[PDB]
Amino acid sequence: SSDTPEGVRSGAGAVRDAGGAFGKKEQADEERYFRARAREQLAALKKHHENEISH
Amino acid sequence: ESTTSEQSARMTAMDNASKNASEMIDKLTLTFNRTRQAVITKELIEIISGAAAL
Amino acid sequence: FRDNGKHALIIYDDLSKQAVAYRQMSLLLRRPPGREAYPGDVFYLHSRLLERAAKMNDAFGGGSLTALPVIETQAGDVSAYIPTNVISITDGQIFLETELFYKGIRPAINVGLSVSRVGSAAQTRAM
Amino acid sequence: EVSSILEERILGADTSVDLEETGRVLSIGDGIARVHGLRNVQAEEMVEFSSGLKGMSLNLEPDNVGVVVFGNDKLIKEGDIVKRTGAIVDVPVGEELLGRVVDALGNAIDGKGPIGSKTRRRVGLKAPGIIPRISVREPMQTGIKAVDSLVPIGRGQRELIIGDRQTGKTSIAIDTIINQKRFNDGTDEKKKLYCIYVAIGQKRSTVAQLVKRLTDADAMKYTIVVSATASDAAPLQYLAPYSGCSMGEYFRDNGKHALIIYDDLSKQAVAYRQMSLLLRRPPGREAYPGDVFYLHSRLLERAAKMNDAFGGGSLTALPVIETQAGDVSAYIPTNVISITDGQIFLETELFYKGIRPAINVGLSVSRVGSAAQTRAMKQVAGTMKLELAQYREVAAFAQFGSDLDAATQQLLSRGVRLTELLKQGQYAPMAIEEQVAVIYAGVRGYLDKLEPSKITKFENAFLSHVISQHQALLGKIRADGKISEETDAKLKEIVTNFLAGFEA
Amino acid sequence: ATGRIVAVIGAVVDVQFDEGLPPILNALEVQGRETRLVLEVAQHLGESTVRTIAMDGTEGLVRGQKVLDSGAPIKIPVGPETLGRIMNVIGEPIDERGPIKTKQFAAIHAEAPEFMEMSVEQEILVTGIKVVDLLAPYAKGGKIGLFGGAGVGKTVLIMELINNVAKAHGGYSVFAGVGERTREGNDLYHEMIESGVINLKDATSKVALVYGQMNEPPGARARVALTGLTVAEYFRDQEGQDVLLFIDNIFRFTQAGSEVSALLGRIPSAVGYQPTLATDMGTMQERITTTKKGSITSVQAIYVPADDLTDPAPATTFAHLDATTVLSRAIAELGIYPAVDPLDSTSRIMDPNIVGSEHYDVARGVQKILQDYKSLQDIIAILGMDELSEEDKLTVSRARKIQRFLSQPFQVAEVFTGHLGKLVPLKETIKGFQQILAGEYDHLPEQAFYMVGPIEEAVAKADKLAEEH
Ligand SMILES: Nc1ncnc2c1ncn2[C@@H]1O[C@H](COP(=O)(O)OP(=O)(O)OP(=O)(O)O)[C@@H](O)[C@H]1O
Ligand SMILES: Nc1ncnc2c1ncn2[C@@H]1O[C@H](COP(=O)(O)OP(=O)(O)O)[C@@H](O)[C@H]1O
Ligand SMILES: [Mg+2]
Ligand SMILES: [Mg+2]
Repeated sequence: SSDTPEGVRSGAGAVRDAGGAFGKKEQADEERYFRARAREQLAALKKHHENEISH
Repeated sequence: ESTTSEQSARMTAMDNASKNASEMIDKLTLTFNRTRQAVITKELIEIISGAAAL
Repeated sequence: FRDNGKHALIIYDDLSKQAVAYRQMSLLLRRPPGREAYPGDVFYLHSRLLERAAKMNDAFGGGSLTALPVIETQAGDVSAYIPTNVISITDGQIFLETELFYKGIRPAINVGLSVSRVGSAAQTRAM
Repeated sequence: EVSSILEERILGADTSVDLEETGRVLSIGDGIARVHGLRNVQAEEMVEFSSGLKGMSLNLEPDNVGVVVFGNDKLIKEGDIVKRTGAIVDVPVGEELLGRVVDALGNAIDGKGPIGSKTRRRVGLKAPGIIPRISVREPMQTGIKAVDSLVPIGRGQRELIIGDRQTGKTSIAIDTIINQKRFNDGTDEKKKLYCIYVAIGQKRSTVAQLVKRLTDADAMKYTIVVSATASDAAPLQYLAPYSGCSMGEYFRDNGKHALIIYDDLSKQAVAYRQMSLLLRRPPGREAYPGDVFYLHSRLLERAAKMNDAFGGGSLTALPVIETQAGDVSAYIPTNVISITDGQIFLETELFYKGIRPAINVGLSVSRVGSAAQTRAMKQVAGTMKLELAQYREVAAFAQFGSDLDAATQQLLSRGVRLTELLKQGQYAPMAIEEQVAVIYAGVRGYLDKLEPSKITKFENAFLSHVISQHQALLGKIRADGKISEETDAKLKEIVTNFLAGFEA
Repeated sequence: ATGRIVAVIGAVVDVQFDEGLPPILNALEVQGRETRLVLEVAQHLGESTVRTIAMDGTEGLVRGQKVLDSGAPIKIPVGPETLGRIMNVIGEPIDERGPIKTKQFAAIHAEAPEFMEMSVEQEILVTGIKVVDLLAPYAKGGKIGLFGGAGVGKTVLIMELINNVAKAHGGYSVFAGVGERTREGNDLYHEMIESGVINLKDATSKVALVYGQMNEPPGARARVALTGLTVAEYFRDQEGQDVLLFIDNIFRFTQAGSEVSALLGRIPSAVGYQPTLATDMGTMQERITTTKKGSITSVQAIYVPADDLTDPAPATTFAHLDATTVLSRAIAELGIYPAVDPLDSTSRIMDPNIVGSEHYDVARGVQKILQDYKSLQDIIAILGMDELSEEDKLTVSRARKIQRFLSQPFQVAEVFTGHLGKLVPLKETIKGFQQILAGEYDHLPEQAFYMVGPIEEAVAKADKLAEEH
């Protein structure tokens, strides 16, 4: 099919638009990884010394 | 030894994941081609039946 | 009931067979069939039924009328001809999914997709 | 003296009486009149009603005749008088049309004045046969670095610009009109080119923006624009492709050269389908009639490269076709693909990844081949086409590749830097002598140490250098045509002198 | 000239005359009804027999009712007096406040202006929405389109531009509502009295309204949009002011002509539309233009049927629009609101000679990092997030902050959200996006940009989340 202009060819971003098993396995892996980065970037954001003097 | 045992099994397990994804890719190509013909056939009947009853 | 103060509620179960039976009644009158042999005005069929379910004000009585039409879909296709004419008429949706049924949540309601206009936030004060 | 010219016209007007072959109207509706009478009308003959509209009789039936209307049917009442003109449709043609805006029937819409053309020509003529043609050899210069390198166009070839909506299909065919200014003000008579642009079903404000773009670049003194817009009637978007080839065949018949652009042909098959199904013709696939292949074939076959015994003229045709969701396997995207020679396939994915103009060279072909390139461009681009084709094999290893062979790391290194040479801003068409120098800087190996983000800044710096400081080398590739051994060494120290002290 | 009724099938009534035949596109008054029923002529059939379309219902019609003729098409009343009034298709007032008393009557069927009556100048009209002003700027006197499916926000986004643009505007404004819910024509009459745009006590109103909704017969949902842009043609032509025009919905102009078609005797085309689809669309859309006598900004909502932009009704309006704002359900189901697709919205003035070279290299810098984010999701589905390199763990985290920063809390969506209405200016939208791309905010989590205004509130919201650990 794909070895001609006529046949169907796949583009970029076609695993998420399908919405199947691999399309759901990708959304819950971008969220369970960038949930821990909202922990380490928020715990180290409390280490401002001027806020502690106000505390 | 363990980084050779691991790097050879990554070679095999990524090889059967491209055979099973190419075995699956021909079976959906036939169903795509039956369904592509069946839609040109179906919407051709609706135009003919619309003109004949008129 | 709506013109005389009181309140009512009506359920159409269902509105798909009200169009399979309007197709056949209109084919035999020798009228030309349209898409999927449905007549040309199966939008004007439903859009004058569900447009009378109003809610009136105190200068005209204050009574209301609430509908709950039912639509049957063929194997999850919510993109067919009749299941999309009504979706652009109603105010909300309750998408029952058969994938949720056999897993064990009953009433199987896809809460991610079941949207509704809340109605000027007239839910209640406690919930 | 405004009163004098008005009194001049009405004494110069012809008020003479004649005969006619009239016939009353039976039933007017949706733009299809049925006329009873008119016993001696030919097929496809122009008639004219009582109000002032004109009509072309397509169906010659036994008891009536089906005539489409060039206007709106609110002025046609049942019981009118349909007079006969006695002639098939004809357009004015000549040299006087150059620099005007015309509709599908040759009237003037720009309001400068009426056309002073003394000749007249039919729109239903035939193509030349097999004998008056000759093979295509001269180059047609577009000015795009990716077209003239990999998918060339000769002077008589038909090349299809196919792609989706909003991907620069009109912009590729609007700087090809601008680029021929450098020949059209000079002396060499056999290198000039004349451009025609046909707009089929666009809004009036868009055409009014495109004439001003071609007025700014001083490129409306050799261009004609034929506008059949969206508001105009359904048959006026059918004549307008055949009303432009009849103006592009006057330059082919008289030893000159020409160019024509149909923008676009996928809105002519729709304006013709409406005329068919209102005349009750048997439908077919996607409700198109049985002769939509015969509609597009006899329009594109009129583009030909004539030989020296007939004049040596030419006609080049570029049709635009809009696909839907990139499916070229539809009805009309497969008719026009099998007629023409090669396609230029503009994708939408490459347009947002930075590649502008977004020409996919994996699917674009041209079957005149390398026989339409000059000797200078042919020598460097023959290796570039092989170099880019080896890159597209290994493009899928770039996202995670560091553990590969040094040849494969080299094949990625040249493919990225050859791509940056192919990008080009809008309304900046180059010359072939400047094009061959930039490709020569890349295909030799003079860029594999420069950083891939700097390839654009290096190129704009290098081009402004060689215009002012090496003008006598870009006159010995323009006039020579080929690149010799003397110019091979002379170009060799130039890109080594500039690359040495560059970063400042 | 009287005539009789000889056939009634559906909404198509056949009328046989005897001595005087009225031309096509006229008005015929049915004598014998208590209401007013107007018939519009559509075809001729020979032997003095026309075939009409009815503006109201056809119940209670009998073969033999004497029908008068007008001699002219549907002439609605027009002028300055029609401001602050709701009116019908044929010009009757349905606000129940009395007769519209004006001096000018104007037919709804008229020609298009010629080629030497077009204007050519372009501008930029600032709105205050972050997705719209950055990647697809709107223009003064330019036709704007709002695409998308059912239930993604076409009516709210067209309710937002009456909130921002229409009160700061000098001239008047016209709202034509074609084939939508009759409830939502009452939440406009009651959200424009309490904001003082419609005034019920004196002569200082600034908005007219024309309504034909989805309870009407299908001959009346296809002549209301021609009645909207007839009032809006009076202000542009007979006066000189700058007019706006809001139309929702416009897919119900095409669909309402695909229902009366098969009874008029026409073979259907592709998927079910009429054969004259792209001609009467292009006959209405050539009157909504900027001429040398005025200027009409126009925003239009365009329903796309069942999320398919290759349907023949939405995919032929693209030739008549300058700025397209394609909404999407794949963005709206993430929580990103307004769900505008950045890689599918265009404009004709995204041009570094018009918006300057600083705005231009920011717009394409956003689309390039979003499109390169799309091709990276295909790898994470098999590999995972952590097995990637450190260089493309950064272009994801820069892209996810650009997705979330585009979402802005609207003003008229307060009852959905409870959040407050923000309005970011144009000079701040560019400077917000230069700093996420250059890397000046790599020390914040993703949640600090969700539903904020300018970039100043993105760090104030960052610290307030920190203290609750
Ligand atoms: N080489 C280029 N680099 C950057 N932008 C470009 C280039 N060529 C065209 N564009 C932009 O792309 C936009 C649309 O291009 P164009 O109108 O040529 O596409 P089209 O597909 O022919 O349009 P239509 O779909 O209306 O036929 C224009 O705004 C133009 O500014
Ligand atoms: N500012 C907003 N952002 C995102 N979604 C919204 C907004 N306002 C309304 N919506 C959602 O859009 C849906 C449909 O709203 P509306 O625009 O009235 O319908 P439609 O676009 O179909 O005409 C509602 O369910 C609501 O949840
Ligand atoms: Mg274009
Ligand atoms: Mg709506």
